[PDB]
Amino acid sequence: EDMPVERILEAELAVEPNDPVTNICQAADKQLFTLVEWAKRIPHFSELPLDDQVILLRAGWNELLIASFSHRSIAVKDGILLATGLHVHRNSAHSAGVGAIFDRVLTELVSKMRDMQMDKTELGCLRAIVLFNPDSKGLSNPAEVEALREKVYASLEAYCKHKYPEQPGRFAKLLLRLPALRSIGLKCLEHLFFFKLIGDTPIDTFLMEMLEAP
Amino acid sequence: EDMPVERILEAELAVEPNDPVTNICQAADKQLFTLVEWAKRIPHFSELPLDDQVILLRAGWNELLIASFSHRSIAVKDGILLATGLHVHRNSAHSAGVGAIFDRVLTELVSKMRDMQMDKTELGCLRAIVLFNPDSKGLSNPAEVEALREKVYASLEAYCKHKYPEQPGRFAKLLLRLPALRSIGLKCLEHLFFFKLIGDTPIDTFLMEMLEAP
Amino acid sequence: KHKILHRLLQD
Amino acid sequence: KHKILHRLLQD
Ligand SMILES: CC(=C/CC/C(C)=C/C(=O)O)/C=C1\CC[C@@H](C)c2ccccc21
Ligand SMILES: CC(=C/CC/C(C)=C/C(=O)O)/C=C1\CC[C@@H](C)c2ccccc21
Repeated sequence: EDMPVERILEAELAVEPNDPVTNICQAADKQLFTLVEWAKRIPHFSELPLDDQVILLRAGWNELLIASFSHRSIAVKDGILLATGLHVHRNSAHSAGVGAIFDRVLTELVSKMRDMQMDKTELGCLRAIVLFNPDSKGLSNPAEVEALREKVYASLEAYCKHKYPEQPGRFAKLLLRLPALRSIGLKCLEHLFFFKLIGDTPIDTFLMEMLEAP
Repeated sequence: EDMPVERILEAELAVEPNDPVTNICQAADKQLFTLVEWAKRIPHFSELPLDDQVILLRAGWNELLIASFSHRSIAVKDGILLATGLHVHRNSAHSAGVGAIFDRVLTELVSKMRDMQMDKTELGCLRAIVLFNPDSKGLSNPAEVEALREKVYASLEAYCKHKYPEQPGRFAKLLLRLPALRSIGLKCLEHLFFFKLIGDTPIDTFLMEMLEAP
Repeated sequence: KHKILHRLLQD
Repeated sequence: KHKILHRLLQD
């Protein structure tokens, strides 16, 4: 009960108006601070026990940030737009050894978001669903997170079918982007962990803390 | 157009009436043969170019088989029921070094399928959605696979809301199990690849072929 | 490549 | 554990 898309949309609008890898990592650290603010703007998120808020964010940060810059890169030709204002072209990511994953982002996420014209409200609702992941281990009350997730996709579907009545399969189409997001998210972490192991590629304090244990 | 749940349900009913890892692997090889038959029973699947059928199956076999034995294990206490009739108890999987992933299967899949009472028709429709993955690399006509996937979740939603009108969020709840399925699927492969590397754990010809390249 | 799989899908 | 994150979530 109570989970209006207006609040979600607002949270989205309020938080966002040489080696490519290094740039992406710096941009990731920068966005992590903004992610915390975004979350606090999501209804009922702050009413959860602190430990649980920490658990949800540490579990979804990577997929949450990917979803954000992917949607922000819809107008981009063959690349993505970083929160720092920098552009990473497909060829550049390829010349850095990250072509495979980069291409997956463009093909499975950026491209599809553009084809269906996913709007900010839809983006926000999907990130809210990711944030409220009831499968996160350690949650003091998983059932509670489950309820929030349900209220979110309930408002999301309502939003759809009303704004896009002509597209009855839209709601399902948005949800079916999550499997790809989960996969891409898992792959980016692996790369990050390898970068941290090799030592190269400067990793800031916030990004580094997310790469902690568990 | 044309993708009745009756045909799907039928495909489901037609294909299914010491070291735990070794047993699971043998059961996986056995089920792979049955998976091919299941697929052929899914509408329009066989009308796709052979190469594409090969691509879709090699891309979804692991998630497809997980979804199957997970749903088959709903009545099981703390473990899963293999297609060979063997039972793998949680403690046994733990004593074999696969407790973490095993527990994820029970918690994120088996447990949730049981809580919502997911039926065979729903299981079949979800496996059909997984089979028809438009994100599979190399597909000669990805748009075509996309269309089939859409027709499937369109019939699925119709099935829901009609059989379970009291649960308006059911359709979304079923689709939101895929992110977990994708993750668990990716983790099982890693384990399998490690087992193949160490040499221990006999791997049959069919399972071995799936662990090929790409 | 994918010997077994192809044979099964063909029959 | 999770020093930074907690501080930000608290304020
Ligand atoms: C999890 C993650 C987040 C980046 C977030 C950014 C850069 C957000 C933003 O700037 O808006 C890492 C990525 C996300 C983008 C891909 C191309 C990548 C490749 C190699 C190493 C890291 C990464
Ligand atoms: C991808 C896969 C499929 C198994 C499929 C089976 C066993 C199907 C069945 O018997 O019905 C492998 C699994 C799936 C089950 C988990 C517990 C596992 C753990 C270690 C190694 C492999 C596996």
